Amino acid sequence: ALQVSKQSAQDRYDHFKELYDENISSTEQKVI
Amino acid sequence: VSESYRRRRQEWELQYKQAEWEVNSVEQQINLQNMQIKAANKRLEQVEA
Repeated sequence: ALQVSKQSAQDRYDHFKELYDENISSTEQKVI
Repeated sequence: VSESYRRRRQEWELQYKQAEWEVNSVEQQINLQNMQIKAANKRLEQVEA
């Protein structure tokens, strides 16, 4: 059952890495 | 202003994913105690016998 702990923590690692890291482009920068 | 929508969206979306894995997790208690109770019930065999 505790394989759900790796499910959650892995998804968190993925989410936050994709979130913060290498953010880029006009999708945000459009107004500047 | 168009990004504020996405920003507000994503925290709720990720919290819902949180709830998903949390409910996946809690099954442990269900099976743990099911086993516990069935074994303890059988343990009365030693006493009554």
